[PDB]
Amino acid sequence: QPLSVGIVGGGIIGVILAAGLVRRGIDVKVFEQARGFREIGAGMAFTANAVRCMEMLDPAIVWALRSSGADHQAEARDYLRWVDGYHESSKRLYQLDAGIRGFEACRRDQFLEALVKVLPEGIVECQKRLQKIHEKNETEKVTLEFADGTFAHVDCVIGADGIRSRVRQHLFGEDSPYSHPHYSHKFAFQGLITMENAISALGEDKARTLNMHVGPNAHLIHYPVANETMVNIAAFVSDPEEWPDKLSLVGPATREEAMGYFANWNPGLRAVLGFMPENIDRWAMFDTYDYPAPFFSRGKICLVGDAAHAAVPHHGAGACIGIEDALCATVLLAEVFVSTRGKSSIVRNRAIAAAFGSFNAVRRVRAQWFVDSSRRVCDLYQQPEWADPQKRIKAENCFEEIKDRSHKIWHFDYNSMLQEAIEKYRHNMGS
Amino acid sequence: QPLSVGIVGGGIIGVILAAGLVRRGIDVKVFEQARGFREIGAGMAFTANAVRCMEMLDPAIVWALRSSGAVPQAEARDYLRWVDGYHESSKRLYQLDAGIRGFEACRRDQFLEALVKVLPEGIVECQKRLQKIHEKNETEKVTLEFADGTFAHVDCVIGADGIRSRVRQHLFGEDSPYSHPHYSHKFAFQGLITMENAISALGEDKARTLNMHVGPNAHLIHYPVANETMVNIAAFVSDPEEWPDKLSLVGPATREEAMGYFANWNPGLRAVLGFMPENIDRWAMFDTYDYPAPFFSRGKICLVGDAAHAAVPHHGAGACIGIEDALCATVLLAEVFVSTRGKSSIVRNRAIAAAFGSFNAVRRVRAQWFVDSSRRVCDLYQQPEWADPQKRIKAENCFEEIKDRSHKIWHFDYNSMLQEAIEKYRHNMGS
Ligand SMILES: Cc1cc2nc3c(=O)[nH]c(=O)nc-3n(C[C@H](O)[C@H](O)[C@H](O)COP(=O)(O)OP(=O)(O)OC[C@H]3O[C@@H](n4cnc5c(N)ncnc54)[C@H](O)[C@@H]3O)c2cc1C
Ligand SMILES: Cc1cc2nc3c(=O)[nH]c(=O)nc-3n(C[C@H](O)[C@H](O)[C@H](O)COP(=O)(O)OP(=O)(O)OC[C@H]3O[C@@H](n4cnc5c(N)ncnc54)[C@H](O)[C@@H]3O)c2cc1C
Ligand SMILES: [Cl-]
Ligand SMILES: [Cl-]
Repeated sequence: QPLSVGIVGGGIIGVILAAGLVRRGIDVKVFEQARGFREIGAGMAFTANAVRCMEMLDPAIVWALRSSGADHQAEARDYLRWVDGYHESSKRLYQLDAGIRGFEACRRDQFLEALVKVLPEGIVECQKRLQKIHEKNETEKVTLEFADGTFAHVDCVIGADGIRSRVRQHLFGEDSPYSHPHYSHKFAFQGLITMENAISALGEDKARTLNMHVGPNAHLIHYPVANETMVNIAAFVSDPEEWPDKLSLVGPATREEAMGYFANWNPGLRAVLGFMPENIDRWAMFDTYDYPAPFFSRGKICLVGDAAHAAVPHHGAGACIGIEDALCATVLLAEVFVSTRGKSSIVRNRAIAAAFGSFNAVRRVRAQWFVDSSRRVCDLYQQPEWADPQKRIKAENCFEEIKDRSHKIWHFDYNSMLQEAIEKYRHNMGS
Repeated sequence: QPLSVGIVGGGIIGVILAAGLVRRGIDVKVFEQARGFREIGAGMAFTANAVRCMEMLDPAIVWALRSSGAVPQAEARDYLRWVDGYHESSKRLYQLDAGIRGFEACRRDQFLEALVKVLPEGIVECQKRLQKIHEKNETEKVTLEFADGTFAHVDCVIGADGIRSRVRQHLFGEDSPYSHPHYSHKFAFQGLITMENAISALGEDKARTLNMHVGPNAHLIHYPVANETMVNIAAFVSDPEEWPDKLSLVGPATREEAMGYFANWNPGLRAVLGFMPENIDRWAMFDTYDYPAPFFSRGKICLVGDAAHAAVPHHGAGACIGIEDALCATVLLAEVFVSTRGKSSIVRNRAIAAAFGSFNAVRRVRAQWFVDSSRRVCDLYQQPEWADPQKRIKAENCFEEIKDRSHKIWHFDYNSMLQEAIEKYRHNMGS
């Protein structure tokens, strides 16, 4: 009597989770609203920790990540670097070693395509936009109603459907602010420049490495791309007014609008913004900071990834946090599956809820700390004090807070998470 | 071009290894001398620690195992029990709690079958009995010559070919005694009886549990099989004689032969043997104890499983040791593959040699410890002093050591082993 999971959302997280459930023999379907791939071209990076979590899910996920990424002498180490972006000094401020393969990078859309090829045929159903969830009794199945009029029936449901998750709206009600993300009152300009232009502006050292330029109420990050032939610029600025409601979270923008937010900043940084194309993009930064979930699960329904805890991206690890969710959910459902072989329907369904109950108990604190921490480190990158020449030593003490908060993300003990998860599941079963 | 690995031997360790390596993108071939009747219908059991290693090699390995056993209101803990076999007292002497699914049991032939279905097509080559190995410069492929006159060319070679390993003889020499196992001067009778007989003879509590009966110079172990409808008997006895040269290691025997080794034992136990069939098998027990490998590896050849370290089966975990081998070799070769990806053929082949070097450094002590330990616990099960009631405190005092040695096996820290093996690989490359 096999265990059927309906995953709503075929993004990175829903697909990584599907891979882990299917390699363990659980019947999975992924319902994806789109009709093919998306996020076509962007870089993403995973901590060495998240990569090990991927490997426990199915080692093939890690082959997929490396298939989708990028001479003699030694092996390179991975460094976060911060640079002073306001003053003319533009002095190197801090640096953090993450180690050999401390981060592993890939093209999102090509990683996700590699992932889908790892799953059996028939796992992913496209053009299934979940509209309504119907919950009957715990011993009965959960019905998913899609916008095309088809239904589907599954023993349990997982929301992997992103920052605007419909599973979240079902749990907390389509009219709750808890069901929607909200503006962080910051937005970002993104564009590319040639590697030649980046060296003029910054020097060769700075142009061929990831650097965050800090400053008052704004900050700018760049790193090389396309075999070091170009450099990506992402520049983050403060917005006082509400993000217009019903207004799209992307939209075109102009090089010169970017430049106006950095006019008082040092000259290498301004030359970089000027080297961008005339037309570039503006991305609002939303998250679940203001109305975080009261619970990641209830009954036979569970939230994972951005659906549970969308973050602003100032740690560059939001998916990693979702990869832990997917490990923890995959391990619990295998324990449900082995530990209820041959028991009655009543027993199998209370196991499912008991496990989801443990998932929430185990994940919600780290996940919702990470959402807070993302806003926090962004604050520290944009302190007004960076501009005060009397306060650039109070301001330069944030780097210990960044190291500790970084390390707390990178050195997650996922094995103790899995051990505590199994204990809480047994506990929750009167065992 | 991917790293290629020729595994000699399609037993449980060689096929587990292959699964772990292909799931990571390494191009594998398994060469098995046998036609494809494969394993015996006997049963084996795996510690929860070995099962976690299985998961990390490939989660479908554990699925192959749980689907290759039977199906078991609260959850059953796994206990090992020792009883006095030599007096009619039949007193329960000791008990080790191994926890929920502390062991996971299967049928060997059903597992190896499931495992091979997991593998991609085109991996296991049957009727390929290795005869010679031709090594050349580190930078060249290794040539495997088979008895059908055919050849194969692999970047590196693993010996998964068992207690009579041919890869072992190439390393140490056909006429070296390090190339061969040797007799442990004990052998086992094996056969089945009904649960009805077993209850009638031992009583229901013992008949339906695993118990070991200790006594002088022999011991007996029984456990339910075939979904508690029968009981398997394994009776071990001592043999002062040598085992005849090239006499086969299995042989037919009689319930009456086995009964005479236990004539002085307690009644219920002699009744168990009387209930066996009239014809039963006699299993000689050889190991690598007298002449243990001086090294598991050399150049681009590496031994694993029973080839490296076969043992007498008195911890019932010798294939667990092999799965650790398999995980360590798999994690190392995966590290060779990512870290030498776009480098010269010299670096890649040196990296293999450095990985096989690390394997030997981190595995040999624990596995040669285990071989010795297997003989040692048998000597404690078979103390002459079990016979003398005045020496009872001394005899029973043995179980602390059994506890220590069992916990050393079951609590293996495979995460530190792997980190140790990665550090040693990097040190061996010159870093
Ligand atoms: C600029 C930026 C840079 C980032 N860089 C990194 C990084 O380097 N490393 C890292 O770890 N994280 C990074 N993150 C965070 C990371 O991208 C996200 O955490 C990750 O995409 C979340 O995965 P997901 O599957 O939960 O959500 P999504 O990617 O949003 O997938 C949700 C899926 O569900 C579908 N869907 C939505 N609604 C429905 C519905 N009703 N019915 C059916 N399907 C539905 C959607 O089409 C989509 O396929 C970054 C984020 C941003 C914004
Ligand atoms: C009675 C008994 C009970 C046991 N119970 C347990 C248990 O409960 N739990 C546990 O973990 N372990 C147990 N063990 C130990 C376990 O069975 C062994 O450790 C394990 O079988 C070794 O696996 P392997 O793949 O290295 O060797 P093998 O299983 O011996 O496979 C070796 C393969 O290589 C093939 N081969 C040999 N030579 C060549 C050649 N030249 N060319 C090509 N192929 C070749 C062979 O035909 C064979 O298929 C038990 C052992 C015994 C005797
Ligand atoms: Cl992020
Ligand atoms: Cl054994």
